Amino acid sequence: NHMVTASAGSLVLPVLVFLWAMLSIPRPSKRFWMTAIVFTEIAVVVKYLFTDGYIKYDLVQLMALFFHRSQLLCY
Amino acid sequence: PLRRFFHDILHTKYRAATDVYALMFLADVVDFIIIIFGFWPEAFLVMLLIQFSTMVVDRALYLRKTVLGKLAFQVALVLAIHLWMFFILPNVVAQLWYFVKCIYFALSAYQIRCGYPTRILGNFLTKKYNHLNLFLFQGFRLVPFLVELRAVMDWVWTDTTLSLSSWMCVEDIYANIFIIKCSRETEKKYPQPKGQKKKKIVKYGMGGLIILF
Amino acid sequence: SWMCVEDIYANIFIIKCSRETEKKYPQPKGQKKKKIVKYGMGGLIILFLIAIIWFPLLFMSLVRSVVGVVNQPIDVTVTLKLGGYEPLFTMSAQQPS
Amino acid sequence: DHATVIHSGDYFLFES
Amino acid sequence: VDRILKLCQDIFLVRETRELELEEELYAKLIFLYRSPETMIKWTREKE
Amino acid sequence: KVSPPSLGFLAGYGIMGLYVSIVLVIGKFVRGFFSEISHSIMFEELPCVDRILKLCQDIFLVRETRELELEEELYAKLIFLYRSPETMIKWTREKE
Ligand SMILES: CCCCCCCC/C=C/CCCCCCCC(=O)O[C@@H](COC(=O)CCCCCCCCCCCCCCCCC)COP(=O)(O)OCCN
Ligand SMILES: CCCCCCCC/C=C/CCCCCCCC(=O)O[C@@H](COC(=O)CCCCCCCCCCCCCCCCC)COP(=O)(O)OCCN
Repeated sequence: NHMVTASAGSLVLPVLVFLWAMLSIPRPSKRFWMTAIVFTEIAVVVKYLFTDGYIKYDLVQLMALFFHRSQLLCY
Repeated sequence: PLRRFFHDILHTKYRAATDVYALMFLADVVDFIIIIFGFWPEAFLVMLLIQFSTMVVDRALYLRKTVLGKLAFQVALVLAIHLWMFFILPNVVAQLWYFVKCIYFALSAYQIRCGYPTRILGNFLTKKYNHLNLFLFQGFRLVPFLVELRAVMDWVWTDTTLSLSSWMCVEDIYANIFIIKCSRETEKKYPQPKGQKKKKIVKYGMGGLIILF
Repeated sequence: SWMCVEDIYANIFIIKCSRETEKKYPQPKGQKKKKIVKYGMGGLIILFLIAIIWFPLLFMSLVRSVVGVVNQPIDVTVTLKLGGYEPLFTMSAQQPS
Repeated sequence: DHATVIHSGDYFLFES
Repeated sequence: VDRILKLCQDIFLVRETRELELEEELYAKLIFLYRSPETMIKWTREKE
Repeated sequence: KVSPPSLGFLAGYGIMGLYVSIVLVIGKFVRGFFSEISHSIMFEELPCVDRILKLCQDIFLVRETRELELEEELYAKLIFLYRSPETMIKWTREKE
């Protein structure tokens, strides 16, 4: 997403991947995944309330993060 | 909570140790190449120096085995690159540079989470004595400056009783004993009968090229 | 042969000097070389290598940071000519114009 | 002394 | 060239475990093999 | 805008190629110091270089007093020390 959109909103999550998720000992906790879900939802709403290619990659993102949740809840 | 988080990464108990320097470095080489080849200038100049300087610091933390130092280097670099390349500096070239630097940050984090092993000293290509190894070793020697910089860097950071003259004489004996060992192996796996002329093809190939040059 | 006697002597002198210094200032057995010595010698060498690769390029690129000059016309000469004939109109708009 | 250990090898080490 | 590869790899093991007194004594063996051309024809012979 | 450079001799892709070539040459020069330094260990790691200093200084005394027959016989000793690697490990040993 940050390679395509290249904004300043889509910078928060890549930083947090490299410094909170990948450095967490057992597994990235609930709070990481919930933060990512909440942030991506916000950005969708904010950009909606303001181009013709704004919320396509963010739909994929949100749906991928909710897939993970389902696996990390079945095991 | 911040204190607690950090403690964990630095002093846990679930640390199966691994060595991913070889590869962390290959990503850095590939990056270097992208910057240089796709130079299309002060920007390129400064960035080239940056990449070079990160590589030097990386070697230091490997040879001195510090996990706290690697944590700090990661934090700094992640923030810095994500700011410089997304605010200051501004493109397929820069889009790649980023993907390849993202792979570096991932592999680095694996090392800060897994811990350094016990035996970190010893070349990567001098472990197996085949034919691929010989050709890669010899190729690495041809790149101008690599062999020398490795030697001096390893001296400064490893604890030794010898000087630099003597360090570099131990490293030369080893390079040449390796190359002889590789050739001795190939001639045991593929022997040649006693009194058998070298085949014409080999001769005409090698000789031919030289004459043409 | 003269020059082979003179070379043996030069190198035997240099070894002799170093053997002396290491008798006047001995070093204990099994003592790591001090970090300062290492960082000094090594540091310089590393720096030289960077300055034999990057610095040349940098200086050439510094030369390239220059300017261009506004060469405004001194005279703007304009003619209107019908066919082969003498120009109907000629004017030279100089500096003030 | 360091330099009397570095410079003290003989032919007996390279024995059997 | 096998017996020399063992000396070169033992200098490296000692550097790892920081037993620096044996780094000096093993450097002395490597330097006195390369200073006597005829002890290299004994150390580097095919032991068959 | 017109353009008049002062140091415009450093221009062109020929100058880029020149730079590369310089690096290569300097690279080979530096390799010199780090490459075959194991080939001269026999003549540069001598333990006690005192007995050779006496031969070298006696060739010089003989040249002064013009007794040139002994310059030849002392040159023969110096040349047969450097022609037998194992008589240099006897002459250059620490006599303690
Ligand atoms: C078993 C081999 C089969 C796998 C194939 C992958 C190897 C790829 C081909 C290798 C030969 C090509 C050399 C590329 C770099 C070496 C990678 C490697 O072998 O990986 C090496 C890294 O080499 C180095 O240590 C070099 C570090 C010093 C250089 C730092 C300053 C950089 C100087 C300028 C760099 C700019 C660009 C660099 C190269 C430019 C173009 C080549 C592994 O550290 P090592 O043996 O201590 O390890 C210890 C135990 N693992
Ligand atoms: C000196 C001023 C004269 C002007 C000429 C300018 C050229 C100076 C050096 C440029 C490099 C020219 C290469 C010469 C070719 C011989 C290589 C050599 O070691 O030749 C050496 C010197 O000679 C020797 O050491 C004798 C050994 C001969 C070994 C023959 C083959 C060894 C490696 C060849 C590769 C074999 C297969 C590898 C497969 C993959 C390789 C990618 C010159 O290299 P270099 O090392 O100091 O390279 C590093 C910086 N350029």
